[PDB]
Amino acid sequence: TNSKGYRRGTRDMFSRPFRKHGVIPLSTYMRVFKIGDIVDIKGHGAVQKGLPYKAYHGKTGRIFNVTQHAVGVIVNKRVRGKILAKRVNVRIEHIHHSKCREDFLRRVKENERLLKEAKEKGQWVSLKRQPEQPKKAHFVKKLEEPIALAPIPYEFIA
Amino acid sequence: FYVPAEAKLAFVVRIRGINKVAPKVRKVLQLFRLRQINNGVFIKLNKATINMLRIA
Amino acid sequence: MADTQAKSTTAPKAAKAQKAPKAVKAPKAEKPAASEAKVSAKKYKRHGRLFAKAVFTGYKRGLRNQHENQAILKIEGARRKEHGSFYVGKRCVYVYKAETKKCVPQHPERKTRVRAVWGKVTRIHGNTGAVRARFNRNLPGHAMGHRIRIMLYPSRI
Amino acid sequence: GLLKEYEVVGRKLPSEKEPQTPLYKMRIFAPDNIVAKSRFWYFLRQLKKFKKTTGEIVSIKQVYETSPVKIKNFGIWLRYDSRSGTHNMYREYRDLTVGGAVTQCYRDMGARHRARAHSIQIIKVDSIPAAKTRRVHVKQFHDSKIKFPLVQRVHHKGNRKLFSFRKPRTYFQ
Amino acid sequence: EIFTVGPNFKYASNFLWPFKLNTPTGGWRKKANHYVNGGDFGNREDQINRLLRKMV
Amino acid sequence: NLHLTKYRIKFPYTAPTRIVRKAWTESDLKAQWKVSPWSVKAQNICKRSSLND
RNA sequence: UUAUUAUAUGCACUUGUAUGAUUAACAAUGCGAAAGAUUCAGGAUACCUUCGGGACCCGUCUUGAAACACGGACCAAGGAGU
RNA sequence: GCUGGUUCCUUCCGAAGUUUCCCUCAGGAUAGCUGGUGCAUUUUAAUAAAUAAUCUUAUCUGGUAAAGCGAAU
RNA sequence: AGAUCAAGGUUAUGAUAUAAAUGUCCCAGUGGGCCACUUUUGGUAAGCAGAACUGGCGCUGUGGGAUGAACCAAACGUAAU
RNA sequence: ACCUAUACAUUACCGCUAAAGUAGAUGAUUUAUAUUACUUGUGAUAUAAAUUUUGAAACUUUAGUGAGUAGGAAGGUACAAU
Repeated sequence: TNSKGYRRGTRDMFSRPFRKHGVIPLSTYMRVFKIGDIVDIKGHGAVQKGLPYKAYHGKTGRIFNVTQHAVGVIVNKRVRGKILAKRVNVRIEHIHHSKCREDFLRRVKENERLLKEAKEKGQWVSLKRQPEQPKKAHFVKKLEEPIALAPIPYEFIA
Repeated sequence: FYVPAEAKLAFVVRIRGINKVAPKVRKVLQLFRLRQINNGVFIKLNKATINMLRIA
Repeated sequence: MADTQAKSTTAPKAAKAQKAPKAVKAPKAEKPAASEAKVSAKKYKRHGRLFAKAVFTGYKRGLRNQHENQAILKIEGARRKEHGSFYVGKRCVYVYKAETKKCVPQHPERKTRVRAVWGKVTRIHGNTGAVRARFNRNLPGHAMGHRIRIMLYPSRI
Repeated sequence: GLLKEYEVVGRKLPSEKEPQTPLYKMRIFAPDNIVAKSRFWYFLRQLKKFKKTTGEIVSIKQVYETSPVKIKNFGIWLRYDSRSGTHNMYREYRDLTVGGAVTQCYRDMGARHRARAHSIQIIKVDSIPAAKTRRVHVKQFHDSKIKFPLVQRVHHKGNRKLFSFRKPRTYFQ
Repeated sequence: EIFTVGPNFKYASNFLWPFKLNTPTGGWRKKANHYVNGGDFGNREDQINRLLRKMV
Repeated sequence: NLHLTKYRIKFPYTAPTRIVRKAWTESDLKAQWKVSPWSVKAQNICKRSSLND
């Protein structure tokens, strides 16, 4: 009859997944985050002074706090419906980077350079993003082994 | 073996009502401007509209 | 092989004739070498002189509506949908008797005992020859089994 | 449909780690030229890895049975699935063409076994010459010549006059 | 800029209002399922022309 | 779909049409067809067709 | 070279093509007849007469009333948002 | 906080049956939905290089099937 | 981190926008619900209860399984085809 | 091959929502004609004729569009006395 309160429902979430227990790495005690370096909020089991509570874990956010050994985030969570902002304070080793910006920054500097090579011939930019297309119309020699090549099933009886 | 070209330029005509429609197929279908029965528009095909076209 | 069938049955336009577009006969003839022209026989029944008789069978009835602005007919000559399409576009007229006169004979003579609403058939409906039909007013409702008529007007060949 | 015949080859799109994929082929009898295009995937998903869309369907080819005027009979192997007794199966039906020899075979398999079309895979079609048909309801027709006064009609019943006058007296000998 | 597909296409069919196709006489054959078992809606892609000769 | 006549003409059961084209003229059916006394009755599709006015 | 097309038709006129939700020449049928008054369509105005389908008999609380759920015999005047 | 009745016509729009709190559990406040009242403005408002919503592209996110006992428990 | 100069393509995924954008009255109501598919506890169970995610019924006529608030077609200005 | 829905389409029509147009009429406007400046030919003058009104809360025109109790605002009518 309960959630209500403060750490219930942490079966596979809040601990350490397999073969990573014990002493923390020291890479994540080194990282640096400016204002606007978009970052994630996730779970941990090796700094037991601080957590993001039962709903947040698995969400990412902006950073507008720079402090002693903490990070204060903006994050969106579902109320019904007034989806608000929330300011959560947390010690740093709960937190991983976004890599979702980390494709986009090399989407920038290619476009500053591929326009820069375009600045000698003019046409054309072609600088937006497009997924795969309907391709072509080949003609295909066998070339490699003419047809039939006939796999027809018969397998049930066992 | 000469393949034909697999094509762009589809054309999409609604078939079924306004009602008894699935949850997130209500926003996709207002996102092609098919609303009434037997209305149609065209698309520019790629993968990025197939998995909009598949969810209707 | 079927290319002469794009040719040989234009001999009806050569036996009518108009511009004579075929020399091979297709004659339905009594000759042993003349075994063609392919009639979709049989039927042999007239119902076509004038007021060719066709009794009436209720409105274009839904199961649970009416749509009484139209009406549906039973055309006693016809029995397949190639028959009845010759009853496109004819009028449809039905007489039924009543008491008084109340009108002088001026457009061509009428002592006025007969009274008749009017109309016009359109299209073939039933896969055997029942052919629905619209009237001037509405087919007065008690006629389902009255002997209404179809006159030849207008007609062609 | 009348179950026309298509042969069909798949592609497995040409990914650079191994270009020129081996392009396997089926033999599909199908109600339509539009529907074998997504039946070939059902046969192909029994053997290779190959899922749509990681492969293309290079040319379906309608093939035009060669000897229609002759009356050559065929056997078909068969995989029916009834209620739970999915099996192997061998039959034959004596037909004119191969394309008529699969409509009839469906519409016997749906006729005595109920065997819907979602449980039949035409695994093989062989042109049997003679002398190996087991099939007692067929090979009694091998016996040319035959007297055969099985006098039938359409029994068009009867015809036009729904109140006739002339007593329709079938046998007429 | 539609039948040949080009780079002005995206503005070349928001320019059309959706049509008002009538209803295809002969009918719809079943309207039950996807094309490749029963037959109607879906990946039909080539027999759309026998529809639009009727439906429009 | 068909009714039968009464004139059996010999052929091999795997005959091409050309010997049937040969033998049908040899079996003089086209002579004796229109003399069959109730294929005189066949002439109501060959004369009583359309029975002009 | 061979095909091809539009541009090189002003001047008045014409019941005249098409254009402003592109329907209209003809023909018949008839006198708004001093007052009087025939003709053609319409017309359940609210009946009665004749047939085809429809169809539970009205408030209301409730998920649900045709209710084998409560209130209603009929009518005129009075009555509840100040 | 419980039942009965709460009287003229059309046009427009069109819900609730939930969370909390309460000697409340047949009721009320509360947000919720709705309706009204305008008001500020987009080359997304008047003779796009800016937005807000679904898929794509990319990037993180969970232990439920399916498994798994020739690992723990 | 801030203010301020210097260089800068066509603004950077698709498809739309029946128009988007907000402050009051806290505005009348309503705070008892029902069902089918999957997913599913309680119980042997039921046209019972107890729910999460949708669609619908209450608010809704309707054409169709004679019948039936939900079933499946389709969501209802007056008219002919 | 046919079968029927108040659904789908097209023509009318109703109301509703949206968009858009119209006010120097002691003018505007054609139709003719006299003349003319004459610029071949386009314009101004003069005569003759006729069309030209609305609670701009009007009027024209255009597209789309219409279910509904619980409930809120919209103009409309009865029965009053001042």
